[PDB]
Amino acid sequence: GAKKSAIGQRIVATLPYIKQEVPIIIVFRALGFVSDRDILEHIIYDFEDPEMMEMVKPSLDEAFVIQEQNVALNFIGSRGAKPGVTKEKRIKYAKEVLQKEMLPHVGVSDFCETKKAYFLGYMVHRLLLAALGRRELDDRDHYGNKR
Amino acid sequence: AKQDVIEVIEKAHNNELEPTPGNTLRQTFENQVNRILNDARDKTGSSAQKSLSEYNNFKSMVVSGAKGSKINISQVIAVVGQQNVEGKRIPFGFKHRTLPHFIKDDYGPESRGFVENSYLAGLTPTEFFFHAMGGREGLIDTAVKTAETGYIQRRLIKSMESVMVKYDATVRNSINQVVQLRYGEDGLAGESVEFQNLATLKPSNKAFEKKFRFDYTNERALRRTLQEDLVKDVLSNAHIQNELEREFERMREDREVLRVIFPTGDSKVVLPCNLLRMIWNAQKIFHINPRLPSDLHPIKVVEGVKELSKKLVIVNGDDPLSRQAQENATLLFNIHLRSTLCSRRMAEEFRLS
Amino acid sequence: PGIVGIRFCQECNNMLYPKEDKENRILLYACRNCDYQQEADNSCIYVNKITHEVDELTQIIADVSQDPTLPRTEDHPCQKCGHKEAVFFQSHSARAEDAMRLYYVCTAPHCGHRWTE
Amino acid sequence: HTTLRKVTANTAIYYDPNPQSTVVAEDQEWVNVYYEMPDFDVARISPWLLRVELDRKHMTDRKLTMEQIAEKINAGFGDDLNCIFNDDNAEKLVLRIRIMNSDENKMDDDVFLRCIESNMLTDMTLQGIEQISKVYMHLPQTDNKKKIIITEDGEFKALQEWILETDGVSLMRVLSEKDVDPVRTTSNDIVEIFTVLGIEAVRKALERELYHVISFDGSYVNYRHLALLCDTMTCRGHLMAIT
Amino acid sequence: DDEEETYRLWKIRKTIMQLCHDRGYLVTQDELDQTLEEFKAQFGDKPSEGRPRRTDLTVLVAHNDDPTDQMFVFFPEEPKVGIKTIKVYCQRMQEENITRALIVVQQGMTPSAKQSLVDMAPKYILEQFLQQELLINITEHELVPEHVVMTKEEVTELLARYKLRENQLPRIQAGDPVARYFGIKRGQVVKIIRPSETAGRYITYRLVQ
Amino acid sequence: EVAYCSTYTHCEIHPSMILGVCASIIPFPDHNQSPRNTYQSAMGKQAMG
Amino acid sequence: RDGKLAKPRQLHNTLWGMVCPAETPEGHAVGLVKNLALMAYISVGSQPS
Ligand SMILES: [Zn+2]
Ligand SMILES: [Zn+2]
Repeated sequence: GAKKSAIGQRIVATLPYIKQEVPIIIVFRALGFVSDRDILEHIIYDFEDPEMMEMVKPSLDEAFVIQEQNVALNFIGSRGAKPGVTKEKRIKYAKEVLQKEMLPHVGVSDFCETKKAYFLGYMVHRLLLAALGRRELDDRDHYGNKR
Repeated sequence: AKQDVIEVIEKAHNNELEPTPGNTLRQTFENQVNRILNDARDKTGSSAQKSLSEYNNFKSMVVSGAKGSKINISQVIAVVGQQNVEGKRIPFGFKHRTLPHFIKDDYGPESRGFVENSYLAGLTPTEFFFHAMGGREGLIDTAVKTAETGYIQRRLIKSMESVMVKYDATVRNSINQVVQLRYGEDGLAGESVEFQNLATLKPSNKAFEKKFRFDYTNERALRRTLQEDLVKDVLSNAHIQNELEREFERMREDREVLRVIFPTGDSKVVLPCNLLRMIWNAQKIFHINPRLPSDLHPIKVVEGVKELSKKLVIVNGDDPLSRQAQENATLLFNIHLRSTLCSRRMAEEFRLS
Repeated sequence: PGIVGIRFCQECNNMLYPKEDKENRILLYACRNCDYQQEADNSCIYVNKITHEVDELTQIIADVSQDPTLPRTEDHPCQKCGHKEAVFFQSHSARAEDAMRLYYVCTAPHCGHRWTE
Repeated sequence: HTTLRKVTANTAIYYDPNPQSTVVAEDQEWVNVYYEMPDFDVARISPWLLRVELDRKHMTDRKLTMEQIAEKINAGFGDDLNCIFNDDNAEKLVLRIRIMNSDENKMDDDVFLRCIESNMLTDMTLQGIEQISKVYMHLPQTDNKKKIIITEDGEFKALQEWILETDGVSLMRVLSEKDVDPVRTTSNDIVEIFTVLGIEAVRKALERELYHVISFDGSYVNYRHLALLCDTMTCRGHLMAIT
Repeated sequence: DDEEETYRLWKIRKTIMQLCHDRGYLVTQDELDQTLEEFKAQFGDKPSEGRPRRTDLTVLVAHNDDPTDQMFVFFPEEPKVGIKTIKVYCQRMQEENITRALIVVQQGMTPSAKQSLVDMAPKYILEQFLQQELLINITEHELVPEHVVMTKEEVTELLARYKLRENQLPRIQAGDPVARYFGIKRGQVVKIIRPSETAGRYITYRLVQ
Repeated sequence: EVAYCSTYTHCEIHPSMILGVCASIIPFPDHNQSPRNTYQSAMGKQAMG
Repeated sequence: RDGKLAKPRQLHNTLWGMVCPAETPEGHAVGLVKNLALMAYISVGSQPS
């Protein structure tokens, strides 16, 4: 297509208790990082490597239209299990999603929005290494992955 | 062998290994190491099969095909050889090494699963594990394939179940729709046929005219292979000589048809009756002496096959549509039956009375 | 040519975007959320290496010299300090095209020199 | 099938205010050579430059000419695109590209110029036939693939001749091309034999495939039973799956 | 280039002259075998800015039994054809009194034209051939057995010998590349003569439905 | 004298402890074709005793 | 058990010493059920306080 060809590869997260996919940079702004320098500071630990930089760039242009935290939570809450009648019912709903059902092993309570920021940026960081090919795809049967 | 694998491995570290066209450098390396190791286990196998005494019992069960194969003797005495998983040499389950014992990026024969011990001397610990990895692939296949081969066996039957050879001998499915005009296109049940050679196909043009021609010019060779009454009979009659040139014309016409039907000159065909055996059976029952001159008239060989070929009826009819459809059904059999019963072969090779 | 790289605005710290000055014909970078503009020094924008001949000596970490599971030879001495131990390994990289080339990492503390033969 | 990405070394988009600027060091030589007598620039020259590199290995491997690529790019996209190239003398083989001259006479440019690249690298189709991934060349040692001729002596003489074997199939165009043998060319895929050569060719090409999987093991199943299965399938007039 | 497009116009013309010969239309032995240079002499090399324009390549061949029947092979110059273009051709068939004719399309027919061909069954029949489907004669492939279209006299005598209804034969659909080749219409029966490795020859009959 | 590895960081107690309970009853299991230690694992659980 | 995919069934290098290579059921359950090696000790867990 005309758009698919120009953009390149876009990254998306599929969250628990959300009907369909959500773009990634929307998920970092939902966690309280407004600027793209802070968002890309959690995902890419060294800015002198442009190869990663070019990988993320098309995922900023898809999230370019929502620049604000409370706009972003509303972007998520629209897709929840049921759409909230009132807006602030959705923002209250999406924030309860990021607090509890989002990566609960990091933390469940309040200021964990920072603790969830690095590690969630680390999923997005390690998904790049397998896209660039600097690491091996994990093995489904490797018996160290089993409990 | 394990020293020739270290050179191929050392050549690839320094990049000196040049890829075979159509092959990744990983594909050309995984091939050259398999070309060496196969020759190893193919050599040590044949070096073990030379050593077996005439009294060996393995050699007794292998030579008569009763049980076991020549490759089971190799693995007992000599080497078990490379162990494969999914058609490839043992993979890397850990990061860049096969088992905790080996060093990362060891492509040598031992690290990647070549077992250099024979079941008799016993496998070393790791070779025991890799040998177990190559055997699991055998157990799994046998569990998986049976359920697929049984779901296909059921589909082939339900689709064909009602096709049957009707009394017209036309094969027709359950609706009366025609699958075939005659069964198998020759109209012959498959249990009574055998393999045979055509023998008119695939000699040279110069030798063909030597074997089937029946030269009557010699007057000497004929005294040799034929009784005194008959050679004086064959030389005199211009008509008899005319009929024998006609028969050889029909062998060339058939030799041109065979080369159309059988390109690549494969002469092995499946036909209803064995001619070389029955000509061979009628030598023994009647006590024919092939050193002696035969009494069999060379015409009554010709007039007897023509009168035979009319009595072999696949398709019954007087119509010009029925005649043409028999000449096709019996085509390749009458061609074969005029090769072996030829008037010359009866005079020379067989000497039938 | 260069593999280029990102630039960030100095106010809202967003991604600057390249754009063309039509009057002066000079490449500019402009954040889209403010009026901040900056002149392009590099003059290249989008660069893509398809043949992607890649230098692994940049990715290799000097800490690799502490792994027991890697082989080492005293055949190849260190190029810098002339140390005999060198712990060598292959690409260890997916999408490496075809490379069995060994990369060498010098042992002994803090040298970390990394060469290829 | 050779896409332009097969022969491409690297790609970069540059901003040139005027061509004689040549922000790159080397291009300035032959850039001026073409602009000593510049043609079809009458409208204006778009500033946005697309400069691609071509590996001489893959270029000489497929016997490709810079003039040939220049034609296909200019022909594929038309006059909306201008293309300029080196002589072989250049050790670094370069192909310059710019937006339409008369376009100066939405989509922006650098965006629209990157949209051209990602369309070219995949879609150019320099050579060959799309859907044909690879083609292997070898001399067959099996008497089935060996051309076998009746000599002047009537003997069978098996000849060795090079044959190609493709990964992926489009049968109708492969047959049509010159020097390719119309008669003996064949694919294993049935449906593309059905749609091209008819239902009779499927009746035969199916019993040639079934006879290959059954007799590959060395096993032997009579020809009568192969020919009935291929008769039941194709006697309805079209391919009848067993399903 | 124009050497390829001159070579393509050499196959298409040659392969069609084999259709007309195999359907029983009178075709001179010289027109069947043409060396490219002899073809390049008659129709002159490069089509583009050249004497062959893709028109005047038209072929008029008369049937062997009836000199009146004939047929045309039309080459449209357009990449795609449309009802306004065919209506030009059909107006020409009306002009010269024939019925049957062929059309060799470069790329494809507009979906509105395909039905327009069917729109006239009795008066005029027309057949769509893509420019590729004629680039090679499929009759000469090894997989395809010899096909022979059968007269009505022979189909009656056939179905009486085996005592078959018409619908108990195997079928070959009218959309089959070897049905188009021989210009076969629903209800005709074809005779497949193919060599076999058991019988040595075999004759299959396909109905066309 | 030819150093495969000088770094060994752990030694295994015995190599034959890689085998389970039902495959530990087989004498000389390394001398058998590999499916034959798997079948005994199946028939060692069915033995009357 | 139904699935014909052979990747979960095959014996994997990570099973050295912690799972018996030979012992395994047959039939549809091949390789999906696995005995434990002798020395192998599954860890009961703890708190990372
Ligand atoms: Zn800004
Ligand atoms: Zn050093």
